[PDB]
Amino acid sequence: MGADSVISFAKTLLGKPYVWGAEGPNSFDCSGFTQYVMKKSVGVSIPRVSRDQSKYGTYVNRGDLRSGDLVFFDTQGSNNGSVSHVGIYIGNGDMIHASSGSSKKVTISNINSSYYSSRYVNARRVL
Repeated sequence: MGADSVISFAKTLLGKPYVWGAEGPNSFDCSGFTQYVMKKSVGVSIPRVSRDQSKYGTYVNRGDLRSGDLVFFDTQGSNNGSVSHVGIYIGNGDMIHASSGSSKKVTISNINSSYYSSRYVNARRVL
């Protein structure tokens, strides 16, 4: 019911625009979205950037994801494997996130889709 608060608050922000460096209340980047949602719903403080949120809280295996877990991804091509994206797991593979893809807004995407699945890094439980 921590998780129910996180997810229902996050859904009120659906359609809000992506702006790099923003952390609410009107615009967001992917880690600014997760920070703002966690702080405003249930008063949980997480790190500002995706790579630091990826090192915070309880490690979760991808098969054990629960509503409210943070899910982390890298960037497609030649890289470090460095975490560059984060979403809030909802269930059925779905996450809510501030997508810098084509939609450039808070939206819902599936971590099992061809695009996200290969970029999946790790997950963290902060509730």
